Amino acid sequence: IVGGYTCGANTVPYQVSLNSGYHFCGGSLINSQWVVSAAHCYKSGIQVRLGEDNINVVEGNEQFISASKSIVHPSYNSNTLNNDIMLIKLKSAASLNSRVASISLPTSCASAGTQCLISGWGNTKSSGTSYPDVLKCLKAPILSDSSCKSAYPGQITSNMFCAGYLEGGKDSCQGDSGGPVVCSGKLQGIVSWGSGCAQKNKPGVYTKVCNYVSWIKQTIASN
Ligand SMILES: N=C(N)c1ccc(CNC(=O)[C@@H]2Cc3ccc(cc3)NC(=O)CCN3CCN(CCC(=O)Nc4ccc(cc4)C[C@@H](NS(=O)(=O)NC4CCCCC4)C(=O)N2)CC3)cc1
Ligand SMILES: [Ca+2]
Repeated sequence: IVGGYTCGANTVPYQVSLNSGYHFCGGSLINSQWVVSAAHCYKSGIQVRLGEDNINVVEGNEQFISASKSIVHPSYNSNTLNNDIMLIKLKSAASLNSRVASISLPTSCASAGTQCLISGWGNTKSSGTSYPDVLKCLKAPILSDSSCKSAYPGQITSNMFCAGYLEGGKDSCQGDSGGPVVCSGKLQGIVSWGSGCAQKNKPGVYTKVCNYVSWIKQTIASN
């Protein structure tokens, strides 16, 4: 997260860290057994870390649970990043409490102009590399599809939306991938891609979760 602020310990209780010996992507807890992340975050041997604030210090609210399976959307295209969504099943159920909680899936898509909360442990520098200890947060509005396509001509599919600030300075970044964009209490986006981070006229591009709710619910029910 570039240009954000310290969320506060366990204030984003659906935020998880995906760990393969080190933090490499975010995710969002959607029930006690399932995490939503980005397809481009797929790796074997993922350990899901819940209840994290400082990812480098054991603070006493962590749950470390191996992924038992991952289901990458079958239509994911790793060139265009269309359908950049994956579901991770936990080997055992997370224990839900005030610090580890699921986020609701949308019942409708969000509208341009709505403020959303984007969070993660990704890079905080637009011109360099710097990874934080504690979870970082950014408030950012959904941008119009027209301004999104104007920034990224030919590159935006119906399964993507832009959010952030055309002026630059405030954005998600590498290592935030797969984590949440929550708008009006609902998981509306997944950190997916962008041209650089926090650059002028290149807002963040996010997987449009509202297009996938039926797929998510049927997949987690059957698997
Ligand atoms: N809000 C934000 N501004 C924001 C937030 C989060 C991100 C993070 N998400 C990205 O990085 C995604 C997705 C991605 C990630 C990794 C790889 C490829 C893609 N590579 C691997 O895994 C290695 C394994 N293998 C997979 C891919 N194969 C070939 C296919 C391929 O070439 N496809 C591809 C490559 C690049 C892009 C899209 C598709 C665009 C890229 N943008 S960029 O060029 O400007 N670079 C950014 C990266 C973050 C720091 C600032 C510069 C992008 O965004 N990519 C072979 C390799 C970024 C921005
Ligand atoms: Ca910790």
